[PDB]
Amino acid sequence: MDLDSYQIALEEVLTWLLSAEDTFQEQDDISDDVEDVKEQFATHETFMMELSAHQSSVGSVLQAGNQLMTQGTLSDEEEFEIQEQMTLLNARWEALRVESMERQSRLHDALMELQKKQLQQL
Ligand SMILES: [Mg+2]
Repeated sequence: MDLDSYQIALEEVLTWLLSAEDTFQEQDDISDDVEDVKEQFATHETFMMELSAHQSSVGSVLQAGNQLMTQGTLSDEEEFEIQEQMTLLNARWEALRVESMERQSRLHDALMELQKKQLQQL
């Protein structure tokens, strides 16, 4: 019942996370040209908006797993399954969050740098 609904919500999250990881992995290196950097930067900001919008769902699933585990109604096998799912979900969410943020910093700095290199050639 609450096991079932946790499992449906975990599948929704993980389906979306696997693809967001793949998309992240497939974004190209930061381009040396300011018009290409604009588009990479613009693409990644939209991605960061996507991450943010999914953050409560990740936390919501992690909270549901935690409640199922503390409440005591589940088998030992199911608990080992849930604990491993929560541990890995949390590590994947966090890896993607850190790497995406680093990517955002680099694109921000690249775009500001390339723009200002245009400006000082007035
Ligand atoms: Mg943002």
